[PDB]
Amino acid sequence: SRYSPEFKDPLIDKEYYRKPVEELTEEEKYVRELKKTQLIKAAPAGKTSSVFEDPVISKFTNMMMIGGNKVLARSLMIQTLEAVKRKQFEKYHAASAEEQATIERNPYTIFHQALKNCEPMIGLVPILKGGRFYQVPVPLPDRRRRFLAMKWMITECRDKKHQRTLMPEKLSHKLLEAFHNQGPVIKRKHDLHKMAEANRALAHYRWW
Amino acid sequence: WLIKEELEEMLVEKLSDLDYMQFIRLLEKLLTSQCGAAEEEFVQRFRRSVTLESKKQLIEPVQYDE
Amino acid sequence: ATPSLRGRLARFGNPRKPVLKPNKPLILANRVGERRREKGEATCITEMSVMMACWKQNEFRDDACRKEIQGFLDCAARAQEARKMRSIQETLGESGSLLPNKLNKLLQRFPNKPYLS
Amino acid sequence: KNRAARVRVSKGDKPVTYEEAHAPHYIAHRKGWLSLHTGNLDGEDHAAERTVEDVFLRKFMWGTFPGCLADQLVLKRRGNQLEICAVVLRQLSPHKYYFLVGYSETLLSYFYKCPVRLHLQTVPSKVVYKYL
RNA sequence: GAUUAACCCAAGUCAAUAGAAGCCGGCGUAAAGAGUGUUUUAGAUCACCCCCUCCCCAAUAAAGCUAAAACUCACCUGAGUUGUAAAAAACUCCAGUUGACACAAAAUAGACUACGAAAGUGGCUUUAACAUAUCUGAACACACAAUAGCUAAGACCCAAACUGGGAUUAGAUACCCCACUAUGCUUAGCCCUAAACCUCAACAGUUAAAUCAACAAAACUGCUCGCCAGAACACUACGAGCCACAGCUUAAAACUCAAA
RNA sequence: AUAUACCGCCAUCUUCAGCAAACCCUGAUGAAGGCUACAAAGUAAGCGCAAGUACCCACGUAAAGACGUUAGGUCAAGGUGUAGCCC
Ligand SMILES: [K+]
Ligand SMILES: [K+]
Ligand SMILES: [K+]
Ligand SMILES: [K+]
Ligand SMILES: [K+]
Ligand SMILES: [K+]
Ligand SMILES: [K+]
Ligand SMILES: [Mg+2]
Ligand SMILES: [Mg+2]
Ligand SMILES: [Mg+2]
Ligand SMILES: [Mg+2]
Ligand SMILES: [Mg+2]
Ligand SMILES: [Mg+2]
Ligand SMILES: [Mg+2]
Ligand SMILES: [Mg+2]
Ligand SMILES: [Mg+2]
Ligand SMILES: [Mg+2]
Ligand SMILES: [Mg+2]
Ligand SMILES: [Mg+2]
Ligand SMILES: [Mg+2]
Ligand SMILES: [Mg+2]
Ligand SMILES: [Mg+2]
Ligand SMILES: [Mg+2]
Ligand SMILES: [Mg+2]
Ligand SMILES: [Mg+2]
Ligand SMILES: [Mg+2]
Ligand SMILES: [Mg+2]
Ligand SMILES: [Mg+2]
Ligand SMILES: [Mg+2]
Ligand SMILES: [Mg+2]
Repeated sequence: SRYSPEFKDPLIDKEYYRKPVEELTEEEKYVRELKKTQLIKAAPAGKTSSVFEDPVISKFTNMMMIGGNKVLARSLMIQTLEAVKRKQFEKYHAASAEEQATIERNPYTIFHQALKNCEPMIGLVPILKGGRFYQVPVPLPDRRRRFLAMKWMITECRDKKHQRTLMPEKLSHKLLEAFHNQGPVIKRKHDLHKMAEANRALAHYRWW
Repeated sequence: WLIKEELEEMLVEKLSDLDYMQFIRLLEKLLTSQCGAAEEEFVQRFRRSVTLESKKQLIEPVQYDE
Repeated sequence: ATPSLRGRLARFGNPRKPVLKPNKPLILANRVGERRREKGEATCITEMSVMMACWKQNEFRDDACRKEIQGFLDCAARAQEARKMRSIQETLGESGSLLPNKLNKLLQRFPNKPYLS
Repeated sequence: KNRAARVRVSKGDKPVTYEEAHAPHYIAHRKGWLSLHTGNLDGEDHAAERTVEDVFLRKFMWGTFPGCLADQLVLKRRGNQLEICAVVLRQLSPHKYYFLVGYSETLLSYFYKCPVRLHLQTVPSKVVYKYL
């Protein structure tokens, strides 16, 4: 890194700075007076202080980027969000007054919930015991759970099973399926739970 | 506190790393005590100024056009 | 009380057959052994089996196992923070008996003297 | 391990001069060049010809003042002048130095068709920078 | 090898052979304290003086006894039990609970350190019983001597050479799993071996001097018996003795090497 | 011909931190060994690391990287010992 260890990461949050002084504790007062003497890295060109910023969608976009082509990756993302919203507006106008109350039309709410429905609770990690590796079911950290949900969704959309279907139409279709606890990405989560439940006998190999 | 290489110049002798720690541990023990003026000029002989450059941003002048 | 060593070893003047055959001289070393790294017990394994039990009866549908999944999640987080604190307290504080490194420094100052000076 | 122009450590009895004591990566950092001309500047010509001349002058002087040179030559070019600065010892009689100066300057002037001058600085012994 | 020069001896030179030249040193690990004790003919001065560990604890022989755990049988119950890094084979009159029930073996005590000549001896009781008022004293005399083994007659839970089956492996005459026999036990006779080593002989004495190659379990003195003298051949051959007949004890040489 | 005679220039450990003259001490003055900071026999020039320097910083990247290891590579860069060829 071209930053020395003395550089601290920037905090990009308008609310954090407009907070009155009276509400601050003696510990939060120390951190604010400390940062006035520290070196701060330049804010990356990715995140800003915008009110439409979504760190989860930004991360999903980078995981779709091929060869640093962010423009194309970002283009596929907004086309998916538009495709999801148009499908929900079409399902909304074609529904009855009672069914309309249960139809979600916010693509950001659908995207977050669809990924949350695909996150696995437990995984298989190799543990060495007696000179052999055993696939031991273990709890996954929050980072790993969220990462696996995104990776499974992107991998499913790149599968060759889809013939000539463009990414925004494929992804929008998979998100709405996962949003309703259906589709192949939900099935992949169930398989990891079934394969972790089969190795239930090896769970005691864990030591944390 | 002055570094070992600076102490090796005030003394004009070669010091070990552990020799330097022992001397610093003994000066710190002298500050915690109720040291007087005579005991304060002595400790300052071994304190070097660690000037901290201000991180305050420099403001550009406000100009006026035609 | 330490067991006796009188007449236990094969020596001149000791008529009886030896009681002990130490493969190392019975002389205190100037150091103690290093504490072995221990393997802890798995945490939340009880909540893990309760969660995987509802899955078997509900066709692995998370919607029906929310309370069991949540319990297994909360336990994992609590077991994570406790694991994070066990290091700061037990490894650094040296609670109870001293650590081998500190205890060996104390033996350095009072070495066993099996010879004359 | 790198070898180029490195006097390797010994038992502490090998005297080395300042130039011999610095490896190639110190050129332009702690030691200068032994020849100065414009041939290697951007947009300049005849670098190949200046190089051959330098190599010859160093061999010529080495064999013309045998056992006298106490250091490498410094070759300087200004216009069409050629200045040769050499550090020599004080073993040969002055008469022989004056003969060799008059002889070498004249011979080199006719060989390379330019006014050549030789500047001699005498030392009682080889200047030692360190003992490797 | 020739040649040049030099060195030694010299009317000799020196190749082969032979002879001269050798026990007061050792024995924990280099060769050597030979499994144990006793005595003889003798030897020693450690025997009179002059003295402090008798009895008891897991010596030995005989007779009797049995707490835990097995085996077997019976009732009830189950449909499997065994095997493990993992399998197969094996059993399925099998397994679990309960009760009855040894010619086998002796948790804890024992962190004790005792007994016996050594080998050995650690469940309980009883009987008999553990030589010598100087010391040393044997491959062979005299009497003993773990385990394995032999002969004969019994017992048999468990273990188990061999053998059979299963598995592994390039092969597996093994290591792993199962089964079962000789054998381990008793009785009566043999056999006489061990890293029978605490590799340190018995008795008497010392802790000062030079403390002492190394390591091991500090270094020595007196006295006696036993034993040793390069390696290998060789726990062998031959002879002799022996209840031993593919055995044990005693035990060489030739050829070979310049080391071990 | 010989890289197994070599100079020259390098690979490699090295994405290392060690190398070492001259001394001193310990082991009965043997081959050998030499530290404990509430310190117990080590002192050490020099070399390397480090520091400095280049590039856009004090960061990073370059460069640097000893003694030795593989008789490592190159007699076909050039030079060269030894041996060989000279219608
Ligand atoms: K003759
Ligand atoms: K018992
Ligand atoms: K024997
Ligand atoms: K033994
Ligand atoms: K070379
Ligand atoms: K060459
Ligand atoms: K050559
Ligand atoms: Mg031993
Ligand atoms: Mg390199
Ligand atoms: Mg021997
Ligand atoms: Mg016991
Ligand atoms: Mg006797
Ligand atoms: Mg005899
Ligand atoms: Mg015998
Ligand atoms: Mg017997
Ligand atoms: Mg028998
Ligand atoms: Mg059996
Ligand atoms: Mg039988
Ligand atoms: Mg019996
Ligand atoms: Mg024995
Ligand atoms: Mg005797
Ligand atoms: Mg012999
Ligand atoms: Mg034998
Ligand atoms: Mg025989
Ligand atoms: Mg015979
Ligand atoms: Mg080479
Ligand atoms: Mg830098
Ligand atoms: Mg580099
Ligand atoms: Mg550097
Ligand atoms: Mg080679």
